[PDB]
Amino acid sequence: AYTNSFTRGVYYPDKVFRSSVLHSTQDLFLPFFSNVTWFHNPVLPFNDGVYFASTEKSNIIRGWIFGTTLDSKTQSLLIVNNATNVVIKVCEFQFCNDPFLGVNCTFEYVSFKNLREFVFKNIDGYFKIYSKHTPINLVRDLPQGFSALEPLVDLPIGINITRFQTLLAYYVGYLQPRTFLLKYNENGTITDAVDCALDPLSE
Amino acid sequence: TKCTLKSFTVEKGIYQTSNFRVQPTESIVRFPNITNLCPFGEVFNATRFASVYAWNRKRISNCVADYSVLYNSASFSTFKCYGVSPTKLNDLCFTNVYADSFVIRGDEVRQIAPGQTGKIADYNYKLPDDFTGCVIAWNSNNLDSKVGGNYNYLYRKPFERPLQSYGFQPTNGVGYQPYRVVVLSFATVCGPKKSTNLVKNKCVNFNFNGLTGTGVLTESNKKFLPFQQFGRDIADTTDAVRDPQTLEILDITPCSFGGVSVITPGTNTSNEVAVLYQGVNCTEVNVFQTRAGCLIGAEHVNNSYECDIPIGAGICASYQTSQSIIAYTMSLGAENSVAYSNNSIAIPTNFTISVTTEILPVSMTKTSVDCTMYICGDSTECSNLLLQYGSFCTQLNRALTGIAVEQDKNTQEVFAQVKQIYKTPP
Amino acid sequence: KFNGLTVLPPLLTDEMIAQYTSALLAGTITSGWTFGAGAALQIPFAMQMAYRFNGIGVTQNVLYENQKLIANQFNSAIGKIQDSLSSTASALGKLQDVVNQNAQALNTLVKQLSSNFGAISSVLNDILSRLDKVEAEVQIDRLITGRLQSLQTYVTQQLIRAAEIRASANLAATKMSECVLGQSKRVDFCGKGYHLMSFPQSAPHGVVFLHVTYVPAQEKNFTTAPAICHDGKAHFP
Amino acid sequence: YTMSLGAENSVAYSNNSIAIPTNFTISVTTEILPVSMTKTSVDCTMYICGDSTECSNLLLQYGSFCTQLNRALTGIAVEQDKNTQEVFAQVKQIYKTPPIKDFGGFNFSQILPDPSKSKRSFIEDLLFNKVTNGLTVLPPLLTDEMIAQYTSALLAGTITSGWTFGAGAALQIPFAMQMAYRFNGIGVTQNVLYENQKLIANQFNSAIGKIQDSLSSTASALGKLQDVVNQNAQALNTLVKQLSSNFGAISSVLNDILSRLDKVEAEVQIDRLITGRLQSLQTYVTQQLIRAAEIRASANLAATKMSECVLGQSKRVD
Ligand SMILES: *[C@@H]1O[C@H](CO)[C@@H](O[C@@H]2O[C@H](CO)[C@@H](O)[C@H](O)[C@H]2NC(C)=O)[C@H](O)[C@H]1NC(C)=O
Ligand SMILES: *[C@@H]1O[C@H](CO)[C@@H](O[C@@H]2O[C@H](CO)[C@@H](O)[C@H](O)[C@H]2NC(C)=O)[C@H](O)[C@H]1NC(C)=O
Ligand SMILES: *[C@@H]1O[C@H](CO)[C@@H](O)[C@H](O)[C@H]1NC(C)=O
Ligand SMILES: *[C@@H]1O[C@H](CO)[C@@H](O)[C@H](O)[C@H]1NC(C)=O
Ligand SMILES: *[C@@H]1O[C@H](CO)[C@@H](O)[C@H](O)[C@H]1NC(C)=O
Ligand SMILES: *[C@@H]1O[C@H](CO)[C@@H](O)[C@H](O)[C@H]1NC(C)=O
Ligand SMILES: *[C@@H]1O[C@H](CO)[C@@H](O)[C@H](O)[C@H]1NC(C)=O
Ligand SMILES: *[C@@H]1O[C@H](CO)[C@@H](O)[C@H](O)[C@H]1NC(C)=O
Ligand SMILES: *[C@@H]1O[C@H](CO)[C@@H](O)[C@H](O)[C@H]1NC(C)=O
Ligand SMILES: *[C@@H]1O[C@H](CO)[C@@H](O)[C@H](O)[C@H]1NC(C)=O
Ligand SMILES: *[C@@H]1O[C@H](CO)[C@@H](O)[C@H](O)[C@H]1NC(C)=O
Ligand SMILES: *[C@@H]1O[C@H](CO)[C@@H](O)[C@H](O)[C@H]1NC(C)=O
Ligand SMILES: *[C@@H]1O[C@H](CO)[C@@H](O)[C@H](O)[C@H]1NC(C)=O
Repeated sequence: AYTNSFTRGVYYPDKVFRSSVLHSTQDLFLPFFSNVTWFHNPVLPFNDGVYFASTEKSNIIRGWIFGTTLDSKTQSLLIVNNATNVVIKVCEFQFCNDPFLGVNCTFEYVSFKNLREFVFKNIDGYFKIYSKHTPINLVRDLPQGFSALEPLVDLPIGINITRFQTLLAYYVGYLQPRTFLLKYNENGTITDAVDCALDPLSE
Repeated sequence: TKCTLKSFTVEKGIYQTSNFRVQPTESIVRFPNITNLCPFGEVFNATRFASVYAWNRKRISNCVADYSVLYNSASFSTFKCYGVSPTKLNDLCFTNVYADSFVIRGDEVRQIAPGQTGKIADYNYKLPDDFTGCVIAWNSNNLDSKVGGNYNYLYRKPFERPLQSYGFQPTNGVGYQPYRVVVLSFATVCGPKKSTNLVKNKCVNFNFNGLTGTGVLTESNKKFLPFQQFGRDIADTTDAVRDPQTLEILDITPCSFGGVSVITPGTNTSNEVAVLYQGVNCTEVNVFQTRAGCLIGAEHVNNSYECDIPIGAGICASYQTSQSIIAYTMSLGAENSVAYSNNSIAIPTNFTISVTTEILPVSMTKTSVDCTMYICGDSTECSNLLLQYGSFCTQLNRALTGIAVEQDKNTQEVFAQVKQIYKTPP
Repeated sequence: KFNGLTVLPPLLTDEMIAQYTSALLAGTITSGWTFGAGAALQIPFAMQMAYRFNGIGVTQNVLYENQKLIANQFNSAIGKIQDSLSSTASALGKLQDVVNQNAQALNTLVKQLSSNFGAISSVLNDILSRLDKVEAEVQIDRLITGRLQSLQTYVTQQLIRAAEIRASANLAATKMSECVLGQSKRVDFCGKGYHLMSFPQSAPHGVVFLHVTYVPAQEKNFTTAPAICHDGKAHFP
Repeated sequence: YTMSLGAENSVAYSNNSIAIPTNFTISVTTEILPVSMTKTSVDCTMYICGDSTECSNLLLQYGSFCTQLNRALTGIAVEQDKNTQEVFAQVKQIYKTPPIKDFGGFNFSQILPDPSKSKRSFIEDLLFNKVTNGLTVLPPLLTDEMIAQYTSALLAGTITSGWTFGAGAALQIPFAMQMAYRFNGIGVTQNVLYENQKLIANQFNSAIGKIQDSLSSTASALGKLQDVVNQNAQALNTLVKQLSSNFGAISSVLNDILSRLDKVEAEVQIDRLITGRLQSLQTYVTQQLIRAAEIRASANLAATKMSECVLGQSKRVD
């Protein structure tokens, strides 16, 4: 099943402040008005990188696994959000093909009402997390509006992620190499965007 | 100026001669408050150690190796390296590393180092002979021994398990005496970078988080988002930074610079000169802050005259009254209230026939360059290479031939306007 | 100084230009503008000036009643040009600049032969005497690339300068057609004052016009009116 | 669509028919001309090499380039003042008007200076509002407050003294009599002025008013001047952006060649950045010479319009 990305899935491309200015950038971005997969779970390809977004109010989605097998043979990022904590570990975990709840080990780390939105990519041995939270007036699909996702985690994990799964509505889109024009406002925030490939006006 | 113009005589004018550039007073370095240093106490001061015949290991990566201090500290009596300089341990790094370790009687305990001596090194105690990184060793009599030679100490793959107990004892002789060693075999492990105080308002060379530049640093009102470290101008240039130790934002500005320009009368008149430092504030460099920059060696004057030597922004200079260089706001001309009214007219009662010269250039010097003879000094070996560049010589010689023919045409169009050679009466 | 650089002569010698400036001048004196329009028609020089005064709204009798004064002013003014030109060379700045810029361009193009461009020597015969061909070609590619880029730069400068000089030549050609061969009414195109005539004189790489112009001198204030009432009707001048 | 060239009009010609105007409109038409670029200078050593001694030494092997690029931009920079001089400095004295405004009913108050405004006219203040490293900019020799004194002088001469201040001393003449000369200059007999003087003044005063509204309503009328600023900003921004280009070297961050490679490798790599940046600078200087030649053509045209069209009355149709 499917819905549409509309204006969403932009994220701050680099650790740089620019203000009251228009800037051109090329990266893995979620293409505008692209179709996105829809879910309420299966195991999915990572592709070049993921856009993930879920309507939330109670942490029904517990987190994710990222890796290749997600089982025993090679290292995988277990990622969990558990009340006051966010927790990450890198083992070749011996868990089930899809771990669930009701109502090698080289690294570890510790850190509807809303839409929670995220972007994940894995480049040059570094894994990136970008995110945003927003209050909402729609929960049936991603609302046509704009809010750039901002980085949380940036780690030289060295693993070759190719596959992932949710831990437990939500939507999955995929990044593609594109050129974007970004509107940085006077306060250094991204406030609007154009994808040059969307249509001839956008070019 | 004489050297800039390659001449011993200089005519009246303004000449640019050099660029002034405020020098970096010092180098700043900033990196975050240091953290996650490597647990070398857990390597060298460990509560237990494996035999040299059975060397253990532990992680030495994603943590900062302050190893230059550890090598001079009480944790080791000796040290060595298999693929690095021993002085590099202040700042050396690897993407991953581990501390292999063991203890024994000193002849076998010396095997606890990369490619070390005795067959027990390659059979068990050592890192591989080709392995990168370094090792350290010390006397083990504080724990790694027993009165008859400790049976937990022993000798004979690298960092692995045909073997027997060691002589390691508090009463042992120089070869049997208890010793322990570890090999920190080979970005994540990196030795700690230093930092300076953050000196503002001076021109400074700087590093922040591995970007570098030279500029003036000042407190700023710019509101970076927390993950942003660097600010940019419209065209790529860094305009601000976060200090990694104090999370406020500072501007950057280039250290002040501009054309040194020499105001001079002719040297066929005087050797007195005045210097305009274009654009700069006089604080950076008989002195006069023009709107064009700091002027030095010229007298500011309240009169005004025709502009003799131009400076800029309405300022000009000249050598005048016993005499010196003056600088003044130029006069646009004498002012005149015209005697207008609804019924007054002025009519001329007499005339002057004026004659005024006007001068126009009509031709350049007709010039041609044989591009092959210019590029190659008769060398056939050079000419054969010039052919690889294709049509360029033919094209350049054609373009100069077009210019050369046009000079005859310019001369024709100016002077050949009369069809007959008229001659006067006598 | 002579490494493939060459200077060609002009088509017209300075002695031929001096005959054209003689012809233009002899036409202008003996026949006014008529030699510009068609055949040269002789006219006495005072009567030519009478037409030229009438060409600026000054009535012919204002010449003839002042002819000796006007001749003395003109003859004196020509004398002052000789003094001005004799006193300093800096009057001819527009011509001397065009000579100097070409000398600087060629001296820069010649001095650039001495530059290494990252080769081991800028004396090409050093490379050829010191190196085997396989090694020498890697060095000579640097000198060729550098010298060629320097020559492309010089030709680019000369194209742009030649366009500037063409604009000056078209201006001079226009000046001669209107300002010598005619009496241009175009205010301050032919020097300050109301234009009368101009005489061309040749110069190295250029042309010099002596513009002759009526400039009003002494003046008086008067009460004035646009019109005068007579028998209730208004009269205008 | 296929465009139409204009409205079709058969002229009602026949061998004995003439049309004659029974009336006229005075009109005021704006014309705008560029006169100068932003005077610019580049320290090629600072542009090519970021205070690196290794790079600065390598650049010496290229000889005369950094000298002749400074000379080329300096020639352009001096020419910008020469253009501005030949356009505005056409008058020997700073003429100024009387305090009274007895110009026969004409009203120049919108184009004459206001001392409460820098001293500029109201229409000059509209125009000043509607227009909007190793590299450096140099000020013009004449400031905006100086140019406004020359435009005031030329204007005060033109109002008080006809063309005469272009031919010699400014001879005063009443404005309604200057217009009788201007009318005889177009073959309209002067009594047509006097018999229509209030109407002519009303048309003129009204037309000056409409210029303010035309300049206020759209910037598109003023496009030439804004474009000359845009082109120079775009050229300089291109020349700055080209510092970031690699030209086949491992990185355009010059210190991250030097701090990373051995000296022979670093020199062979830096010679790419020197070649690329130097070719980028030669390109920019060539663009500015050609652009300056265009602006010089505009300045010589403007200077000719000052001489014929302000200081005189040109019969050159259109
Ligand atoms: C010539 O044209 C002008 C307009 O350009 C005429 O003036 C207008 O006349 C009407 C009455 O017919 C007035 O209401 C307007 O106020 C006038 N306009 C202005 C600007 O004053 C003028 O009447 C025409 N004259 C002739 C002889 O036809
Ligand atoms: C000249 O024209 C200007 C407008 O173009 C007139 O200025 C206006 O005059 C009225 C009456 O005094 C004021 O209410 C306005 O505020 C004025 N506007 C401005 C911009 O000043 C001026 O009065 C006219 N002067 C003459 C001598 O006719
Ligand atoms: C993809 O997008 C188009 C509109 O662009 C839509 O009609 C189509 O149903 C979508 N397909 C899927 C599989 O989402
Ligand atoms: C989150 O989980 C970790 C173990 O994965 C546990 O140590 C921690 O106490 C938990 N925190 C909360 C707030 O439940
Ligand atoms: C990690 O590797 C070790 C052997 O090197 C193995 O014992 C361990 O089971 C691995 N981790 C997991 C989660 O299987
Ligand atoms: C990751 O993939 C690269 C090739 O893309 C390979 O060289 C590398 O060894 C892989 N690393 C791991 C840990 O699988
Ligand atoms: C910028 O932030 C301030 C508060 O820091 C806020 O008052 C202002 O409205 C913001 N402006 C914009 C353009 O977002
Ligand atoms: C760094 O440490 C100093 C005290 O040594 C403290 O004032 C400062 O706030 C710290 N900065 C950070 C980023 O933790
Ligand atoms: C130049 O200097 C000489 C004396 O050295 C003098 O005779 C000559 O008149 C000077 N020329 C000028 C133009 O000042
Ligand atoms: C810069 O120059 C101005 C005058 O142009 C002066 O007032 C100011 O104090 C100078 N700034 C410094 C830091 O000296
Ligand atoms: C210029 O003149 C004023 C008086 O009008 C005087 O105060 C000032 O000191 C003079 N300037 C200089 C540099 O002395
Ligand atoms: C006109 O001026 C000349 C000098 O240019 C003078 O000799 C002559 O007397 C003057 N005539 C009158 C009428 O003023
Ligand atoms: C004309 O008269 C005024 C006074 O009404 C006077 O200022 C001016 O100097 C006079 N000009 C001449 C040429 O006499």
